[PDB]
Amino acid sequence: HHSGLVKMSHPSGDVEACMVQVTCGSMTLNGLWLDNTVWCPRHVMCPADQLSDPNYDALLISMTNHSFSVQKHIANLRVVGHAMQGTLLKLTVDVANPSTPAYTFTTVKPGAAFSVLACYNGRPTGTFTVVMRPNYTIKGSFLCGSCGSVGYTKEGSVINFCYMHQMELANGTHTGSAFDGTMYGAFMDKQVHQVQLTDKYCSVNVVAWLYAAILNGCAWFVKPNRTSVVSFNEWALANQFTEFVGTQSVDMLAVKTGVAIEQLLYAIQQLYTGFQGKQILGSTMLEDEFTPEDVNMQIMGVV
Amino acid sequence: HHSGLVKMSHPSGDVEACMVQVTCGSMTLNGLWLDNTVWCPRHVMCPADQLSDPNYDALLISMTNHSFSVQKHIANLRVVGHAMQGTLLKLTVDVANPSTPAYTFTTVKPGAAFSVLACYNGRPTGTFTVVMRPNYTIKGSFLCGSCGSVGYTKEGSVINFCYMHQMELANGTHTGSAFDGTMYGAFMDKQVHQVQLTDKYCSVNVVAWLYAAILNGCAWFVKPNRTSVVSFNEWALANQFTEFVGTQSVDMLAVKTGVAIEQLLYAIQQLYTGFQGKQILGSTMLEDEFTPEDVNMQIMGVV
Repeated sequence: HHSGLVKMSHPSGDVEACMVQVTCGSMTLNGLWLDNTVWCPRHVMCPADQLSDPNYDALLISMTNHSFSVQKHIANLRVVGHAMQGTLLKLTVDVANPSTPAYTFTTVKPGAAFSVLACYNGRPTGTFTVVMRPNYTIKGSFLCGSCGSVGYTKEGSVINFCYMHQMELANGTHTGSAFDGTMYGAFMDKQVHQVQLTDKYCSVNVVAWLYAAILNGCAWFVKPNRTSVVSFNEWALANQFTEFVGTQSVDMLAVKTGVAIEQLLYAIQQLYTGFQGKQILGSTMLEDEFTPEDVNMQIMGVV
Repeated sequence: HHSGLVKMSHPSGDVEACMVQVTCGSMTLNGLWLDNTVWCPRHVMCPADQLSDPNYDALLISMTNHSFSVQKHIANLRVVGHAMQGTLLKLTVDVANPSTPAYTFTTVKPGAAFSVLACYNGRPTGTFTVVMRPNYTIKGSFLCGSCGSVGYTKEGSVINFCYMHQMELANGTHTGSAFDGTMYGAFMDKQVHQVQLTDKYCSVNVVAWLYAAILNGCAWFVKPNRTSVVSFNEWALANQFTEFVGTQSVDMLAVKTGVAIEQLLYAIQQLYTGFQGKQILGSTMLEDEFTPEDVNMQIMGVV
């Protein structure tokens, strides 16, 4: 039986119309064009043999407006101002993007899902959805030249930009910047080995998945036994789970299914030790890549 | 270690600009507007209490051009001709879609991947990628009002439309039409319980996944033992696997990794009996949702 759950992305058209190519010297990557501003990773300024431990403040001083070439592929956009904010550049260009959507900047939290538009040379090439991991990486799909690819969520017609791609870590995961220029997590935009926090199971998303299973008639793991949020969270800290924080979206799943959160918190504690040969929605391990919102939207049609 | 593999869709913007709402009586679903033609499922003609065993030929005769209301949401499009081709309608409208992309119609084969633009009331709402299963269903995410949602592949700038959504089967999977109006598989567009062929593991995609694992340093399952294609295919028929047919994309993975297809065919035969507590790219079961092309593109950057 298929759960009706897929990795679903927002339609990407609004964001495709904002993607540009930025070139500075022998470096080329993607930028995001909104109003009269082009956002891009600051390491576009950096020569290759300096990518490890660059001095970006000196690089910035060395640049003029004419150092930066911005091209749209579907136009040259003339740069008329340049600034550095954290790990991003803010380039001011003479033409406002006539396809600028309604947008905000936001910061995405661990366990939360967002859509990524993967781009190369200013050209959108694919889209996918990821969850921000508890160690502030994402399990994405990015190659050389993908920096400046953007992540976003959507509420209504409004695009909430939350991620600009910067780097691949040694374990194959990825990280980037928020649009205030901070990197997610404790990462720096330098090509040096960095410590990676350990990842954890996102407990709220495992709960959501267990509810999706119940909504598909799969409930063998539901017992009357219960674990308090407080008790579960103490356990979580000792077993590489995030602490659980309920939301209105989780509450809706509890109401529709008639199964209490605390019953599924107990179930997780038991399922963690093992599935004993049974499966849940085709899986023999806990799944934390689907959010309560995904389950409410894709299975129940609920906002 | 993360494989660098995600469920990747094409950017959807070209296709979003082709989506419309079609209404006929008290039925509303999505249509695809290309040139002067709007394609949509023929059951838009059907009243609710006739959805099981409708007589579409009579319904068609009963309709005039004015029976059909086509609306774009981002315009009313006046219908000036109507025809039925298999399980689709072809509506001719007075205005050619000025955003019509370069396109073809094609039929997608089992194991092959395509992108879906899920739409409601003519409004694109999400995108995801699926593989056509060996029993001509897809494991999608579709609700009431999603019919007329389209699937497609892309080569260059050319969009190859391959799927228009029609129905959900009892096991939660989905099926639809090709744009010649045939349903995939042996399904009919009637709301009656229908037999479903049994599904099978897509052997070529499991091979691709095993190569992805090797490309990520995970090769404990590779032995010098080998199984011929011919021998494997006899086995496959007895164990709910598709018969394996190699391609240039699989050959490229063999060359890059230095592991022969026949070594991985042997591995599959053994791994099918069990993983014995080991994992492959985080999984304890065979994965057939990634194609040789996905692996070549996402991991190696190869066309």
